[PDB]
Formats: sequence, C-alpha cells, structure tokens
Amino acid sequence: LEKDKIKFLLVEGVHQKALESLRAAGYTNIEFHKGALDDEQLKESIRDAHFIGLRSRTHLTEDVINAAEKLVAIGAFAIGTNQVDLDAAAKRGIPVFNAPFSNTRSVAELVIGELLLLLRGVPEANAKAHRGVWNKLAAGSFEARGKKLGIIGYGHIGTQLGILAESLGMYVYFYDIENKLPLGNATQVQHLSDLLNMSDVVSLHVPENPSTKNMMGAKEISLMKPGSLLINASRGTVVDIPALADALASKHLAGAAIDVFPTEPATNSDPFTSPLAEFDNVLLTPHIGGSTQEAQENIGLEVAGKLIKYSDNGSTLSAVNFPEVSLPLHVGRRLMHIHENRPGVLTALNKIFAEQGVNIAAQYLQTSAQMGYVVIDIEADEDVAEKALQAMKAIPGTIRARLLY
Amino acid sequence: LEKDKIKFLLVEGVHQKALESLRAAGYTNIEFHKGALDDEQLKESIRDAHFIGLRSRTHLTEDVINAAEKLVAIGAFAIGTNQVDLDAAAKRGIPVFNAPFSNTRSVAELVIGELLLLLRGVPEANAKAHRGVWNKLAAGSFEARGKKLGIIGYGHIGTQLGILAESLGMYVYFYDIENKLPLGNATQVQHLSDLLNMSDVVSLHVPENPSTKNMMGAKEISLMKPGSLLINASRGTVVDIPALADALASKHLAGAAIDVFPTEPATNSDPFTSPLAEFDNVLLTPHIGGSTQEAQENIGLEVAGKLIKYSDNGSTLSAVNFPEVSLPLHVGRRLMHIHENRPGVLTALNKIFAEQGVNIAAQYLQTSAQMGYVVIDIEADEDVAEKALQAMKAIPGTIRARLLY
Amino acid sequence: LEKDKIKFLLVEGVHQKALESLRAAGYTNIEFHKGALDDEQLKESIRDAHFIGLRSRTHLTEDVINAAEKLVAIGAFAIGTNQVDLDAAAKRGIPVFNAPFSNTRSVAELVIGELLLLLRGVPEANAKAHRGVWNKLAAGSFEARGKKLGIIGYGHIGTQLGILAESLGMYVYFYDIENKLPLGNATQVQHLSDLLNMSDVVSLHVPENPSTKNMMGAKEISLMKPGSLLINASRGTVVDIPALADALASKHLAGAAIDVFPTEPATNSDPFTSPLAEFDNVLLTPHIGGSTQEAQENIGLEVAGKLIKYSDNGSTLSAVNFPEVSLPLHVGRRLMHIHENRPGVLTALNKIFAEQGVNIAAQYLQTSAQMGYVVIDIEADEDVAEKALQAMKAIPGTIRARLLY
Amino acid sequence: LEKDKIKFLLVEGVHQKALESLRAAGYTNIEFHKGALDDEQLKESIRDAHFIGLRSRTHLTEDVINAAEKLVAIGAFAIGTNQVDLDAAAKRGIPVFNAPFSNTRSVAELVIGELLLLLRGVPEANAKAHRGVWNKLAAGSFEARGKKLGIIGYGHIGTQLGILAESLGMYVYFYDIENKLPLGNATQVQHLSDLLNMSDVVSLHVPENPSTKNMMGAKEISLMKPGSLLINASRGTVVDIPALADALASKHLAGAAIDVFPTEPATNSDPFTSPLAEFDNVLLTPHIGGSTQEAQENIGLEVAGKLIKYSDNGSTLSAVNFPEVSLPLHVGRRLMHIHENRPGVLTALNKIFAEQGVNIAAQYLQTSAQMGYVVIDIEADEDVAEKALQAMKAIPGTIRARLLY
Ligand SMILES: NC(=O)C1=CN([C@@H]2O[C@H](COP(=O)(O)OP(=O)(O)OC[C@H]3O[C@@H](n4cnc5c(N)ncnc54)[C@H](O)[C@@H]3O)[C@@H](O)[C@H]2O)C=CC1
Ligand SMILES: NC(=O)C1=CN([C@@H]2O[C@H](COP(=O)(O)OP(=O)(O)OC[C@H]3O[C@@H](n4cnc5c(N)ncnc54)[C@H](O)[C@@H]3O)[C@@H](O)[C@H]2O)C=CC1
Ligand SMILES: NC(=O)C1=CN([C@@H]2O[C@H](COP(=O)(O)OP(=O)(O)OC[C@H]3O[C@@H](n4cnc5c(N)ncnc54)[C@H](O)[C@@H]3O)[C@@H](O)[C@H]2O)C=CC1
Ligand SMILES: NC(=O)C1=CN([C@@H]2O[C@H](COP(=O)(O)OP(=O)(O)OC[C@H]3O[C@@H](n4cnc5c(N)ncnc54)[C@H](O)[C@@H]3O)[C@@H](O)[C@H]2O)C=CC1
Repeated sequence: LEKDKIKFLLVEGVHQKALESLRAAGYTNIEFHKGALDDEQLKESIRDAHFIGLRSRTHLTEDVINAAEKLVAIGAFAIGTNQVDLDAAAKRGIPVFNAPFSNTRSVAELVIGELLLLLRGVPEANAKAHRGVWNKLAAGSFEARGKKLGIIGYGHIGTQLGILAESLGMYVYFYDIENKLPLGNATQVQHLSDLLNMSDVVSLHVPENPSTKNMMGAKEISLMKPGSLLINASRGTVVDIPALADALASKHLAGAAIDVFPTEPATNSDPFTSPLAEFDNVLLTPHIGGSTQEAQENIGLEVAGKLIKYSDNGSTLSAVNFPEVSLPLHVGRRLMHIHENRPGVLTALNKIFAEQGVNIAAQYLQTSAQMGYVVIDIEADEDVAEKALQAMKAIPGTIRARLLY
Repeated sequence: LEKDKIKFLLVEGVHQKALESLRAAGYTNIEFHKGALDDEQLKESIRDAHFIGLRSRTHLTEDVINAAEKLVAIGAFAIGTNQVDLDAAAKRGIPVFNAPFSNTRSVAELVIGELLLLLRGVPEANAKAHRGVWNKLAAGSFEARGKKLGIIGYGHIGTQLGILAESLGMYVYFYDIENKLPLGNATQVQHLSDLLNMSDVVSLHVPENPSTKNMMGAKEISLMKPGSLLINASRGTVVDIPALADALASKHLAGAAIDVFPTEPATNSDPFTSPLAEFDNVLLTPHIGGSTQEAQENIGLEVAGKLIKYSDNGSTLSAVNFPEVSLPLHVGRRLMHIHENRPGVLTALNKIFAEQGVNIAAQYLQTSAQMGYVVIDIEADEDVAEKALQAMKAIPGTIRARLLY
Repeated sequence: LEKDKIKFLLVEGVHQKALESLRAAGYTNIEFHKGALDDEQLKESIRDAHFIGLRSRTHLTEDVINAAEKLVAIGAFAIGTNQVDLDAAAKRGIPVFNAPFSNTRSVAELVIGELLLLLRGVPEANAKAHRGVWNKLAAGSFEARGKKLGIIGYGHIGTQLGILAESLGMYVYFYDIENKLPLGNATQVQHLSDLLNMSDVVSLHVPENPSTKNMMGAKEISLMKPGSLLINASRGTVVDIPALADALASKHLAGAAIDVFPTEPATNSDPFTSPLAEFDNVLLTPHIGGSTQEAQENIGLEVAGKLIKYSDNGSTLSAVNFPEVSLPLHVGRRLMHIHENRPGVLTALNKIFAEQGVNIAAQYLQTSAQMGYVVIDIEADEDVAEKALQAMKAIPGTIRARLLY
Repeated sequence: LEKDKIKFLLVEGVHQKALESLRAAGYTNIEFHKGALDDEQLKESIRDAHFIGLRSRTHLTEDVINAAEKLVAIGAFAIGTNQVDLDAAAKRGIPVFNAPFSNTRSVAELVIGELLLLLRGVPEANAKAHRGVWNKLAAGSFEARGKKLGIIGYGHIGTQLGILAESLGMYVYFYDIENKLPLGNATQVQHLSDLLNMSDVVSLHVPENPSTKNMMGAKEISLMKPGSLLINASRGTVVDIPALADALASKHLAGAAIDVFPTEPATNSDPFTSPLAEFDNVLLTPHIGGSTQEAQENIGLEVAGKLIKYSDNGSTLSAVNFPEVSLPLHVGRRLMHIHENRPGVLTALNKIFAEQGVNIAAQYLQTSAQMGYVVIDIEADEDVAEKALQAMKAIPGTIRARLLY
C-alpha cells in the first residue's frame, strides 16, 4: 500500500463505474481525462503508469508502448483492440484485455426500434415533413406483429434480438454456419437463400472475416422479397453498398438501416459520404449500435474488473494477446513470471524453491508459440519470497516477474 | 333472395376484407371503387345504393344524402366522421357507423419504435448523417430497458402500449381521470405531477375534448423530467406546440415525436409547417399513428360487420348519430320504426298489433333528444307483418320503417 | 331512503365483500347468518325480506317462496341453483341470479397441484409414511415439464388450466365438441381417442348433460396410456367410477384425483363411501374444487352486485329463470312491469302514458313462453309516476310492478 | 484402440444415458447391473475395473477400494457420497465424482405442488375422505396466486423455484447469507425475521452445515405468519421437528411438507417414525425431493461426462476428495502425476524434461493438505513420452502416473 503508488492512466472518458470499481478495490492513484491525448501528452502521462485504460481513439503504438517504463497491463474499455499493437505489448509481457460482449442489448434494441419505423415508412415521412411535405398514407405501411424477421448470425446479439422480436409477436428465423439451439420459438434455416426468400426484415449479426466479406451481394439481395428491409449493425465489410443503392432506387427494397460502413470518418470532424445518403427511406447512423450509457457502464465494470483481477491475482482469462492463465487464491504467496517459451525455464523456476526446502502449493503455466506465462503459490515468509522474486528474474529467458501477495 | 337487390357502394379503396365478409353474409350487390368519386359520379352511383362505405375524402353532405333515394345506413371505414354530415343522416333515419378502436396496435407499435430511437438520439444522428456529418457519441444515448414510461390515458391504446413497454423491460406508470384495473405490473399514479416528475418518456393517449385541450402546457412540460421525451400521437389539440418548442430549445426535453397537430394539411399536396420542424431531435409524422394495412383490414371487417348487422337485425349499437338499440334474435317477425320523439307514437305502433290479436315478443326503444328508434318482434304470419308494415309507415311522426324479416 | 327499509336476508355465511358491496350502494338493512336455517327460522326471517342471498345448502322451495310476502329477488351466492324452485320464483315475478364462472382459478390451481403430486407418486408415499412405511424410489416418478396434458373441455376452466400448464412447460392438448381458438401453444385434437392415446395426464372440464354422462367409460380409459392419470373436478356423472377402480387395481392407471362423485354426502356429518377409498395412489376431495376464500369473495361481489343492479335499475342480465332485460340509465323515471305473455298488455301499459301526454324515452320488453318483463323510462314528475305505477298494476295480466327512481 | 481395454463397472441401475454417452465417447467395455452387487460379486467384478459407477447402496469401503487393482476414478451417480470412503480413494490417487445439482427441477416442482395443496387444505381433506369423512369447507382454503412465498437459500433450487412461483402469480421473496442477483421480480429481504413475518409460505433450500443446523427453531417458527406453511425439502438437520410439531398443534401454522428428517430409514423395509405423522395437514415424503426419472437421466449424463473427461483429459474439476485441476487440450502429449504434497517433487518431474531438451507447453498443479495433483503437456515423440512416464513413476513421493495421450 503501495497501492497508493500503483498508477492508472484513463483516457477518452470511460464510465465513472470503472473508477468506482478501482476505488472499491483500493486503487486510488488515477489520472483521468475526458478526451483523447496527443502523443506528447500521451508519451508523458503513460511513462510512469502501471495500467492504461483507453477507448477506440488512442493509438497505443509499438513506440508509445516502449516509451512506457512501468506498464503492466492494457485495458481496451471497448470491443475493438486494433488501436493497440498486441505483439508489441506481448513481447514486453503486457497483456491486453477488452469487453467483447458488453453491449449486445444496445444493438438488439436499435434494430427493434429501426425495423418498427422502417416497416411504417417513418424515416421517409419524417424527412419529408422537415421539408414542408405532408404524406399521409396507409398503403405500404405495416405493423411488426405477424412479420417474419430473418437473423443472419445467431450469436449474443442475434439471439437476444430474437427474444425482443418474439415479445412483439414477430416470427423469428435465422441462419448460422453453425448449428444452434433455437431460443423461444426461433427456427434455424439451412440455406441462406430460403431465409432471404421468406423474411420481411433481414438483420445481419456476423463477425468480420473472409467468409463474411461482401456476404450480402447483388445476388443475395435480389433474393430478398419485393418491399423487404435490410439492416446492418454488424460490420461495414459485410454489405455491398452499391449493390444496395441499385436495389433501393429500383425499389426492390422498401428501405434499409445501416450503422457500419466500408470506410468510416476517422473523427467527428471528417466528412461522411455514401451513396445511401440520398435515400430518405434509409436510416444512417454513426456506428453507434453499441454507444449507450448502459453499455459504457457495462464495459467500465468488466474491463476495470479485468485489470484489478490481473493486478491482484495474475488472471489473464480473456486477454487477447496473451496465454490464458488463472489460479484460485488458496494458500501462501503468489508470484508470476513471463518468459520466452524454451526448455529448462520452468524447471529452473521451481528449482529455486526445491533447493531451499520451500513447498509449492499450486502452479499454472500456459504457453503461446513464443512465450510462457506461469503463476505459482509457494509457502514462505515475506523474506524468502522477496529473494526468490530476485532469483526468478535472473533466469535466462525471463521477460518479467512480480510478487503479487 | 332479397339480399341481391341490396346495393352496396364502396368508395376510396376500403379493404378487400370488407367485400369478403359482406359476401359471406350473402350480400353480393357491390359497386367497388378503389378511388374517390367526383360529384357527378357519386350522385349517380349512390342514387340506388342501400349502403355506402367511404373513407376520409368522400364528403357525404346533406345535398348528397337527400338525393340518395334508397339509403339505409352509412359506414365510415375510418375513425373519423367529419366528412359525413351526421345531422342530415339522422334526420332521414340513416345511422352512421365507424371503427374508433380498430387502430390500437398500430399506434402502440409506433410509440415504442419512436421511444426506442429518441432515447438513442438516432433521429438527430440520422439527420446529420444524411447531410454528411458524422456524430459518433454515446453520452446522452440510453437503452429503453430500465427506464420509466409515463402513459397519460390508460384506455384501448394506453394499456396495450404498457404491455409492449413491459416486454421491453420498461417500468410502466399511468395517469387517468377514472380508476383503472392495471395490466401486468403497470402502476396507476394518482397525481399527474408525480407521473411527469418521474418519467423518462411521456406518451399521451386521450380523447379530444374540453378537458384535454392543451392539457400539456408550459406548466405541465416544465414538470417533466430534465432530459425526458414527450410523445403525442393522440390528437392535435392536446399539446401546446409553441411551449413544447421552448422546452426543446432550452434543452429541458431531449426530444419528442409528434404525429398530430393543431391544424393539419387537408390534401397531401398541401404544405406542412411547424416550429418543431427546426429540430433534428424531433420526429414529425403526418398523422399516420394508425395508418397500416392491418388497421385497414381491422376497420374493414368491423365496419362491414356493423352494416351487415344493422341490415340483418337492426342493431344501432355503436352508431354515432343515433339512438343505440340492440335486440337478440329469437322469434317472430322483426320490425323497425324510426320516428319523432313525442308522446303517443309508441302507443299507436303497439296498437296495430294489440287490436288485431297479435302477440308482441320483444321491443327495444331508445331515444335521442329529437328522434325515437324502436325494434319489435311480433308473433304473426307473413301477410300480417306486411300489412302491419304499411300501417306503421302511416303512424303520425313516423320517419321510416322496415320489415327486417 | 326507504333503503333503510329494503331488507336483505343473507344465510350460510357469504363473503363479507358481499355485505360491504351493499353498504357501498346504500343498503344497510342486512340480516346476516353464518350457518343455514331450519324451516321455521327460514319461513320467519324471509317473510319480510326483499332479497335473499343463500348458498348450496338452503332449499328455497315453492312453499318457502310463497311464504315470503315482500320478496323481490333471489341470489345464489354460488354456481348451482337447484336448491331453488326457479319456476315458483318466476311465476311470482322473482328473478334468480347466480355466479356461474367466478371460481375457475380455484379449479385450475387444484388440478395443477394434483397432477404434480400424482406424477410423483406423493399421495401414495404420504399415506404410507403416516403408517410408518418409508418408500424411497425414483422409478415411476416423473417431473411435469415435458409431459402432455389432455384437457377434455376447453372452456373457462379448461382454457386457464392450459395457461398454468404451459407456464410449467407441459405440452397442452384438448378436445371439445366445439371448435375453439387455441390459447398460448395449445392444440385441439379432433378425435377423443387420439387425445386419450397421447396424454400423460387427462383432466375433465365438461358440463353436466346427456352427452357427458359416463363419458369416461371402461372403453375410454382402456384408451389412456399405461401409467397415465385421470383427474375429474368437473361433475360426478362424468366418470364411470367402477370402471376406474378396475383400471386402478390392474394398474393400467398409475393414479387419479377425484373431487366430484355420482352421489355426494348430503352434509358434513353423513358418511362418504366410494370404492376408490382403498387406493392410496388416488386423491379424494369433498367437492372443494371451487371452495376458496378468493372465489368466495368473487362470488360475493358478482352476485351482491347483480342484486343491487336489479334493485337500482331492473337489469335481469344473467338471471337464470327470467327474461333478460337491461336499460342504460339516461333520463326521467324508471318503472318495471312483469306480466303474463299475452296480447294487449304492452299497448295498455304505454296507453297509460300516451293518454295524458307523457313522453316515453326508452323501453325494453322481453318475453319467455309464458311471461313478459318490461322496463320503461318516462318523463314526468313524482306525482304522475306514483299514479301510473298505480294504473300499471290494474292492467289485466299484471303480475307485479315497481317504481325504481 | 486403448479405449476397448478400459473397463467400466455400472451397478444399481444407473440411467441408460450413462451407457449411451460413455459409448459415444468411444468406450464400449461395460459391465452393467440394474441391481446391487454382493460382497463376493462386487469384489470380483471390480478387480479389473478402470471405473465404477454406483448409487446409494453399494458401499465403496477401503477394503473394496484397495482390492480393486486397476481403479482410476469413482462416479457417485447421485448427490451423496457417504456410501464411498472418500479418504481411502484419495489415498490411492482415485478421484470421486458426483452430481450435486442435477436435481434442481424435481425439487422445485415438488415445492410448488405441495404448496398448492397445503394452502387448499387438500392433504387433510384427502386423509378424511379416505376414512369416509366428508369435510366440505371453503373457510381457510386459499389460492396460491397473490400470496407471498418466502424462500430461504436462493441457490440452484431457490431461484428456479422462484421462477415457477412467479408463473403461478405468487410474490417471491428470499433471504440468503450473501448478496444475490434476483431473477424476474424476486426481492431479496435483508433481515430473515422480516422475511418470515411477511410470508404465507416458507421453503428452505440451504446446505447442511454448522450454520444451518436447526436454523428453523422455535424462535424462528414463532416469527412466521399465523396460518402460514413451512416446507423443508433441503436437508434433515435444518429444522427442529419437535418445535415444528408444537407450532402445528397450537395452530400457529396451518400445515407443512417435510421431505427430509434428522434421521432416515436406511432400507425401505425399515420403519419410519415422526411426531409429525399425527397430522393429516402435513405431507411427509421419503426424501424423494429429487427422485425422478428425469433427474436420473441428468445425473447419468453428467457423471459419465465427468468420468469420460477425467479419462480423456485428466480434469478433476468438481471432484469431492481431490485437488481440482483442469487444462485446455492444445498440444503435445499430456501427462498426469499424483504425489505427496512435499518440496521437490514438482522440480524432479520437470527435470525429466528439461535435462533431455523437451519443451513443456502447459502445466497445472493444485494441492490438498496432503496430496499434489499435476497435469502436463509436453512437446515430444511417442517414445519419449513413454520413457518419461517410466521415470515419473519413480519420482520419490509419487502415488501414480498416467500418459493420457
Ligand atoms: N454496431 C455496433 O456498434 C457493434 C457491432 N458489433 C458486431 O456485431 C457482430 C456480432 O456480435 P456478437 O453477436 O457478440 O458476435 P457473435 O460471435 O456472438 O455472433 C457471431 C455469430 O455469427 C455466426 N457466423 C459467423 N460467420 C458466419 C457466416 N459467415 N455465415 C453465417 N453465420 C456466421 C457465428 O456462428 C456466430 O454465432 C460482431 O461482428 C460485432 O463486432 C457488436 C457490438 C456493437
Ligand atoms: N395517431 C392516430 O392516427 C390515432 C389517434 N387516436 C387517438 O388516441 C386517443 C386514445 O385512443 P384510445 O385509447 O382508443 O381511447 P380510449 O377512449 O380507449 O381511452 C381514452 C382514455 O383516456 C382517459 N382520459 C380521458 N380524459 C382524460 C384526461 N383529461 N386526463 C387523463 N386521462 C383522460 C379516459 O379515461 C380513457 O381511459 C384518442 O384521442 C384517439 O382519437 C387513436 C387511433 C389513432
Ligand atoms: N369442482 C368444482 O368445485 C366445480 C366444478 N365446475 C364444473 O366444471 C365444468 C366446467 O366449468 P366451466 O369451464 O366454467 O364451464 P364451460 O362451459 O366454460 O366449459 C364447458 C366446455 O365443455 C365443452 N363441452 C361440453 N360438452 C362436451 C362434450 N360432451 N364433449 C367435449 N366437450 C364438451 C363445451 O364446449 C365448453 O367449452 C362445469 O361442469 C362446472 O360446473 C365448476 C366450478 C367448480
Ligand atoms: N430433497 C432432496 O432430495 C434434495 C435436497 N437438496 C438439498 O437442497 C439444498 C439446496 O440445494 P441447492 O440450491 O442446489 O444448493 P446451492 O448451493 O445451489 O444453494 C445453497 C444456497 O443457500 C445459501 N445459504 C447457505 N447458508 C445459508 C444460511 N445459513 N442461511 C440462508 N441461506 C444460506 C447459499 O448462499 C446458497 O445460495 C442442499 O442442502 C441440497 O443438499 C438438493 C437436491 C435434492
């Protein structure tokens, strides 16, 4: 304590729940910033920080990282991590954590909201009325009850959209490359062409990979029904946008709602441009599918939590660049040791304790191609432990070591 | 039999379902127009029409009414009846029907879909995207789940909305002038000003009358929760729009969705205007709160129902310009008499039967200020019912009479 | 008022809500008894009572009734009415009311409770342990989730059992002689033999009529599956009990739960006897399917309510021995008149008013084979009304007449 | 391959599902008995058994354990393990498995079905019917819906019960020693004495330990609601039965249902006794709270699972007499070592590899007071893994070792 000494750098305004999680766990040394940092402020604030929490805007680059001399772990208080040089962090024994599934509710809700209005032609009607034009009609406008919703991608987000969708009395269909257990009354469809053929609304919730690239093409969309609707709040590489423009202006689709795009304005000052901008029957949203207070508080708890666990017990459960290891806290003293993955290391580490008659209660080592990470609980008094820490460090191939408690 | 001679006039493209169930009832004499008729064509095609179904643009004026020789009843295949001269129709013993509550589901689905998006600031963000501005920001966006919906007017629409909002995880509170039995875990607040203080979202669902006129004024809006949303898809008299504008401008409210206005464009070619058109964080819809295909079908089944029933059995249950009468069909010949509300008419009608030894089985007479309407079941031959009808037709004060069967 | 004068006799301890309903409506002249009355106390308490409320134990016999000289209406605060001489009451113009559907919840709950334990062999195990015998086994014992429940009789009770049954994850099947709209996920089965063939538990909810007499016979029960269960909380004539004994002792059925029997102990002191009494795997209950506080308070409100409505406005909606008539309360003064169903009466009644220039606002007459009942609102001051009341009485065929307000 | 040589012994008629999923895993060497084995047959059929699955009557005693030459692991296909000598099994490096929570649904369905009937006084009324007494009386019978269920111990069973009780319309409150996240609209009461004051039905679902021993004593029972019900299907230590008897006798409680007792009959031929056997308004069941066919199948899938896993990959996750170890299967040859918990063993094991240039990929060692258990993945040939195994087997302190693959 010596915890009043362990420093937390937090940028881009994470949720205050992250901060109150740290305090609750006795970590008060917090430097907090609402916005993002230029390099000279970043390189300067980070250099004596044991942990950093950032969002999607800060680039933790190989050099920024090597400029940080006391850095123990990194927390992406967000989903994405590409703003971070994982291999750079990993070579310095710095694990990186994220919040992969902490805003599925926000995405599910957005698609409900959006399909209701698109079904009803409200976006077109809303834009028209902001330009003085009144357009009252029932023809072409539908209720949601009794319509068939097709979910492409039945994961965390796809499944919970399913539930909200039944609650409103929609029939729910879905297609995954994996077989899944239908929830509520949902039905899996074998071929995508059949799902497309009988859905009134189609919503995509797939990840970003060669199999999902331009997955919704001219061909696929020609397979949706006349007057159907396409929503993409997944990833911007998933839908062929020019194919969709053609489909909107020929009126094969009645509308659409898009949140993610092949290229996205780098910041809020840069211009947004898309051929879909000229259609009033389309909703366009600045990749905000997950951008809520509720979600921002979820991520702030999970990721703040994840950092505290690692500080307090060395858990790398769910680290994205690192060997996963965690150990239930039972007995004696905890140490950890990150090193190059080569023979003899673990035996040298344990030999430090066998030689002097010290018992080892538990140990967990896991490896990646090039690196090994181990946690040991040993039974000894403070002194012996301080000293073994010292000896652990000298082991050929040692990257880093720490006495946790 | 007789049913073939009975001509039905349908204008303005009512729902096929009206034709279908008129047909199932044994009514096949039908002139159907998907469009509106012109003075010249209306007056020549209604000349021999026993019934007419119309929508919102056909104007049933005393001129037209008094020319239509054979007319028995009118059906407004809509909620409103301002297009029809109710007083003239009444004067000729012609009941007017409509469908005040066949729109319930469309208005509720609309309120939900709007409150989802406003909470998320999507309308404003969509507006910005369409003009090339990217505004990615999670501050101020909220999930719907966990928030408090405050419903004013817990009737047909209020209650069904509360159900949906509970399926979304919202907490449902309401305020009404009389005491209501709550559905699910909704909660009646006894004072309005508490209902407004606590609500994240307020939605109005009340009639148009002296007591609701500008009921949401500056005072009431100033009581709503800071950063809350107001939604009105009830009627256009109900909310002071200028005061709503001030509330939005000062940022006391974070948005609204208005579907009805103090005055509305008559045609669709007519221009629309509103102080609220200056806000991107406001949804403005052209009074389409009930404009769906499903609603058109509800209205179609129900109003045809009401005409078929009035035809087959004289029921004026739910007529809007008329004494309400209904009588279970059990026995004998049923006869119908419409007359001036003055002493002695009822007696003379019944005397036709008493004096010739004919037993009366049922009779229901109700009155308006000015008119009497009475249905009668008698126990007699066909001949007798026929002569009776003739005598009835000559009772002083008589407006019209009919042998139903 | 003159309401402090109108007397209510209440026997057999109806729920106190009935009493507080009467007070709320200004009727305080209440004689209340917990138990039932012998004839000499009954003939004596009833003779000056305008209304009586009884249960299933008091026999209101033709003579008891004729002994009551001020009796206006009868209320069966229960379902059954056979304890009452309907034709005797009806010939004196006394309508009889009941509570036909005010305990469906109590019956639905009982069958849930009972099928859970029967599935689990708990009744047998419970009786065994009260005799010192411990019998722990899993074989033959099942959970309710995933079992198929067959409802024979999908009415008020059958439908709500369905809902409770799905809540527990049972598959719900049913058979009715009428086509019905399935609730939740319930399925109608065309032939009874198929329902019997695939139900794990079968529960009967049919009325008492020639079509339901011994409906469950040896034949039918040989059609249930080995180890299935039969529950009857409908009527005692519905199930062939000796057929069921044979089926229980051969173990074709694993158990049963019966609440109603062909003959039932006339009172609580008389001996109950049945061949099913020797089976521990059978539940036997003293026709208590509907016997709850909740139900007793429901019936007390409905029936007390029904009496007050008739006193206050002459409504005979739902009277079981009487012509149904009711009139919305609009204008002037209300009178009612019960009479023999013969020509001339109604004309004489209305003539009383036509002759002196008094307007009639509304009238509702309805008839049975032998009797007519009419309600009239007329527009006159107190005096004219008192007098017409007097004249109404003298009309040949008049049974009874009353000035309500 | 090897899997054929691996003999599985199943006694006491476990669920077919155990055989099925053992088979799917590639394990077909199976001796199955639907019944219990006698000393003489058990000891000769287990002699070469690699695994054994048993129930409650087979007594795995140190005599049997130490004779069984080839035994690797034991599976208690039940919740309890008192029949197995855990300490002896541990001493020989033989883990014991069971299924503590495969019974959840059966106990909940039981509590519901019992609370339905007790509220309705059916047990007492059924008891009377069976001896020829008819007791038709609605006073004191209540519907379940609207009443308050008070759950003590909101774990696996507590929570799932609260869900069912909410489907029945009951209000769900709970009390637990640590803070729980409520499901549906359940409500955690912070003081127990408030939970007891307000409850109409109390149900206990807590472990057997020093803190629960007679936790429902005279004091606690006297705090329950007058006319309330107590249900215990947790464990027999938890409730003072004599004091429960006094509460029932004084009519402070209106009934109870007890499934577990301070001592229980061993065989089914043994006699049962309880002061509570004097009450008709008490349900007594022979500790069958989890005795269903479905539970037998759950337990069958799960325990076989645990044996198959320990076989295929060494996981001792959830073993009851053993260090818990689990390791993701990624690379190389996996080896397993069980030994005395004393300095120097770990080091010698790892030295076998370090000194011959063999890379260690993962390792998980956990310890009990007295024993060490460690799994290891190495990067080496088949020959090498084989010689290694031999050397490992000779490390001082070694109890047993195994080349998993
Ligand atoms: N719009 C926004 O602001 C945000 C976007 N997302 C994105 O939404 C997507 C889904 O997120 P989660 O549901 O949590 O991911 P998930 O992994 O839980 O769901 C992905 C599902 O897609 C299925 N799938 C993968 N490839 C497929 C293929 N090519 N064809 C058909 N099905 C396929 C997988 O089997 C899996 O079930 C992700 O790409 C995520 O990044 C997530 C949060 C916010
Ligand atoms: N946007 C659209 O196209 C449509 C608008 N509507 C309008 O919606 C409104 C509500 O419709 P329904 O629920 O069907 O009507 P409803 O008659 O069923 O419900 C009206 C409720 O408001 C309550 N109420 C009356 N005055 C009140 C006051 N002063 N303060 C608080 N509560 C009051 C009444 O007690 C009643 O419960 C009506 O004005 C109707 O014309 C209905 C359908 C479509
Ligand atoms: N156990 C008790 O303490 C009580 C018994 N009951 C009895 O339960 C029965 C059902 O009550 P409710 O559901 O309110 O009556 P209900 O009339 O609402 O339901 C009767 C249903 O049975 C169907 N049905 C009639 N005859 C049939 C036939 N022969 N074959 C197949 N289906 C047939 C009808 O179509 C109708 O849907 C009644 O007999 C009632 O008296 C009701 C309350 C309490
Ligand atoms: N009748 C039967 O045949 C069966 C009996 N059981 C018994 O049921 C009991 C509960 O089972 P599960 O819910 O699976 O256990 P669980 O471990 O999942 O739940 C136990 C809960 O009780 C709480 N608790 C512990 N001590 C407490 C105390 N002093 N006061 C209040 N709460 C306390 C714990 O925090 C935990 O939430 C166990 O004793 C188990 O052995 C389980 C299955 C069948």
